[PDB]
Amino acid sequence: HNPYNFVPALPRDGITGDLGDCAPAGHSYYHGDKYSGRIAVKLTTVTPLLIPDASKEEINNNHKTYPVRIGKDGKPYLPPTSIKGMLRSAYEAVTNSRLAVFEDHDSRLAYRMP
Amino acid sequence: ARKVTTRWKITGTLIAETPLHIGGVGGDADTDLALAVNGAGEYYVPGTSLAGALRGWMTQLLNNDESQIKDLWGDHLDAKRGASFVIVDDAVIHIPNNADVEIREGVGIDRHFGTAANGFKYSRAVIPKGSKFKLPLTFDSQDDGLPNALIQLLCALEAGDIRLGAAKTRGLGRIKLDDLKLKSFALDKPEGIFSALLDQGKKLDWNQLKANVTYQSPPYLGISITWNPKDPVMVKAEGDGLAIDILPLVSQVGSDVRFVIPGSSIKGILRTQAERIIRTICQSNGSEKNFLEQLRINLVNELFGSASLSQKQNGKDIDLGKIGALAVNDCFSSLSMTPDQWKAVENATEMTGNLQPALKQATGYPNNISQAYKVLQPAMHVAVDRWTGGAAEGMLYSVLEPIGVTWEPIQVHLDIARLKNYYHGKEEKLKPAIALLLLVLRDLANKKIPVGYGTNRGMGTITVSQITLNGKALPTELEPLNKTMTCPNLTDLDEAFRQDLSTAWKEWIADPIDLCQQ
Amino acid sequence: PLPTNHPTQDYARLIEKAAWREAIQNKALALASSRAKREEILGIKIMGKDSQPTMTQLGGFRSVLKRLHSRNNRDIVTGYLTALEQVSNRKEKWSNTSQGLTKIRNLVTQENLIWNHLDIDFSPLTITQNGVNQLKSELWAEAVRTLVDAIIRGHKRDLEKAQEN
Amino acid sequence: FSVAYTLAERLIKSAKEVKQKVTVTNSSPITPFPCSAIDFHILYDSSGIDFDRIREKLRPEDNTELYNRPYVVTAAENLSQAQGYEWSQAHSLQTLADRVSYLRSEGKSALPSSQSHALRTALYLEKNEADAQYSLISQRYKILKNFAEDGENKSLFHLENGKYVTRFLDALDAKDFFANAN
Ligand SMILES: [Mg+2]
Ligand SMILES: [Mg+2]
Repeated sequence: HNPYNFVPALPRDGITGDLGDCAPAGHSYYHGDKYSGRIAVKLTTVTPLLIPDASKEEINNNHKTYPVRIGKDGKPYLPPTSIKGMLRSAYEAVTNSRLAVFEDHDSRLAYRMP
Repeated sequence: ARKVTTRWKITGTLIAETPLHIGGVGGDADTDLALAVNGAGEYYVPGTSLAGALRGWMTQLLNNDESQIKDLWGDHLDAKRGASFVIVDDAVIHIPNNADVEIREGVGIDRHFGTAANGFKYSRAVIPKGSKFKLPLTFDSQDDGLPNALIQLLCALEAGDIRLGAAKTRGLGRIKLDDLKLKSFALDKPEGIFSALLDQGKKLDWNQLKANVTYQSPPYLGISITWNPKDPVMVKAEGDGLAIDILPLVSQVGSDVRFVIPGSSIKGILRTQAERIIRTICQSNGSEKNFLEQLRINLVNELFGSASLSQKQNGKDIDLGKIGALAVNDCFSSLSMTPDQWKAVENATEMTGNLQPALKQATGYPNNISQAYKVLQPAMHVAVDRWTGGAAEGMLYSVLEPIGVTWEPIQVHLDIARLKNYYHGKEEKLKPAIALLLLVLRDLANKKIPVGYGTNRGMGTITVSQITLNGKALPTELEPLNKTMTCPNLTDLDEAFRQDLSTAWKEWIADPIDLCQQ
Repeated sequence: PLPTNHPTQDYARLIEKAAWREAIQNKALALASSRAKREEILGIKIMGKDSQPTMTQLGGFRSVLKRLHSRNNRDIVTGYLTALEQVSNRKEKWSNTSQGLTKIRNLVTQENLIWNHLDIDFSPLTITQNGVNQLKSELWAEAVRTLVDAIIRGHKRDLEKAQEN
Repeated sequence: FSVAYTLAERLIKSAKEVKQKVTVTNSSPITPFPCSAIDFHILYDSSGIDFDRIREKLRPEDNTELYNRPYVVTAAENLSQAQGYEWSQAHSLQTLADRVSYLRSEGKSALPSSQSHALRTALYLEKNEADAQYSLISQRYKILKNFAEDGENKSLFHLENGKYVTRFLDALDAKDFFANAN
């Protein structure tokens, strides 16, 4: 198997309800009908996890070596941003939202004749 | 002339205990709000501005009694009184060595979207903490001795109970007096009139007057929150850096720079949660209101204050504005760096190169980067394009995360006298405002109020270890507040007291009137 | 003019700086008011609803120019421009401007250029002998900051008009 | 009073200048056409009271005067057949009284005082700088189309007898001196 595949972004024209585009609930007060609060989550690794610290990287003959990023208490510091982007893209997929990051992609790509 | 039994020259050093701002006419191309400068362009405290701060405090001391205040500060109306007996000169501000005027950025955050409101971006020049200026008072006594209210004033200055200039509730303006000196000239007599002309006066021991009075501090509730960052806490600097795009804000504090969370920022997060609680209880939506109307809701108008706004509300013309009874100080890091040591961080250009020496310097581990990066740690981030993976073209950025900077306890000062004046004296009416404040502090200790930049993006969550409540002269039914709390859920406050506050609070929830409406 | 040795020469110098500062501020307001001049001075322009460059790109430059307190800080501003000019995606943000990056490089590095754009007759504003050359060297960085500040403000509030059509 | 009345004697002479600018067509020797006009002050001073100092101190630049103040109260219908009709319309009190209503109009001010005083300050500058400040504002406050005088919605000044003149400062001055029991 090629190590990547794609989940289809179905077009969303004429979608309605909470899966559709809608005015955001906002931050001014807690809405009587909508849920708020704290979720506690456990994350356990299955294959090894890379958390490379680009601040401590070392360069020899233009090759870069990365250590693991560690926190002030010396344990591996898994950034919340890395978890957030994991969840965000996984959330966009199963919810089928808009894609958050599309670069311009406005040039015609090129190929070669056989 | 005006008969004078004795002229007292009362002088010493005033020090800025937090950054000052006395405003000029305003605007200066460098900042929106610009410091007052004298005719030589030197920064100064106008004697009008200082004289009014002193007269103001005496008026709060003498319970807004006019009769005695006019006998010191003079009057225009009464046929007997006229010119002021206290004279206050202009005083030039001497900023510390190498230090310079700082610019503080400000933003207003839309209460609905949680993002900066349109047009609500501003910046303020401030005199750094530890700047000095001369106390320049003269008093022309027509009676013998020295007025006790004028002695209480000088005791209040030495206690640092007077605030001067703008943004007094949002970090700025505290001053404290040092080196008080009193020179008496007995201008009523030949030996005294020549002393004024030649001999430079008669010394008085301040400690001898300071012994004949008890300093009556007004009602207040001091709140000290002891906390540490659970995720890196910072306020972002004013603009992007070289090796690091996002750098923490720092301020001069005498010889050293320290990381700072402005009181503006801590006030703003507290206000936001206070409003959300009130609007939640009432289910009052915030979305259709513009930002100046979003801010304006009950109890918070008294605690955090409201903008001046004249209204012909009932043919009668009234001002809606009132100052915040709640004031917040700037919170500085325990860690400190020499000013050039941080200038080495601001001007690093290679994250793996010359930045590494600079952070080893500033973190205090000049030979041990693996300890240096347990204090300030550079982080890299990418935006990952959703079709291709990899990274979106251009979307690479880095943060200097103060993962391990330790922070001093936050000081919140609640002016119980100012609320009690808003409620026309009725201490029953304090309990909803005190109840709200304790609910805000309950959330702060439960990680419900993150602080600073990037709160949704891996920063800003604080652990609160201890809240110390230390009020002075509190009314007897609020006297149970004087406590040190370590349970986040306030269970260290007496249940009878928490149950009393809950009752007055619930009775306000059942009818959320404008509580200062007499 | 006052003789150079004159005792009040220090006091006259306070008055001149005040008259110069207000002249520079007033002239900077007028020059920002016209879109041809903002384009002459910084290369910035409006094209339909679009701004060249984006207001964010002007804001980024402006934040650096805040550090230009003295001519010896011009290293700071020229350092920003070279790092910008070295990154291809960022340099091209300023394409479709009228030479904007060179015009900024010039305004910061050519000490005569700010005074030619302001084009103020300072003769009615000075009373000290050798006052003109001294005050020009002193107020240079402030004039650059004032003119750039004015131009970007005037740009944005005309951009709002083209936007709101 | 004796000082304040001496002003009213000088203000009447200015109001009475209509007796030369609006005239019965082809009359000879030229006779004033019947036109009724006001001039008013609002002192805000403790001593000085010289009409000439008063009016030149708000004529800040040789091309510019900040007052349109000899105001015609006669209805535009009656004047339409005199010479100087277009002059009388530029000076019609209804222009001032209208502009005052816009300033007074509103749950909040249509043009904020905060912004009226920004314009007020700039009017004391050169017209180029005065127009510059208006152009910073003119689209943020749609009411400002009514205060324009250029026919372009880009200046508070209109040309008059080679001078530049404005009603904006008369409207700010007189704003609270247009009250009526009716
Ligand atoms: Mg401003
Ligand atoms: Mg870089």
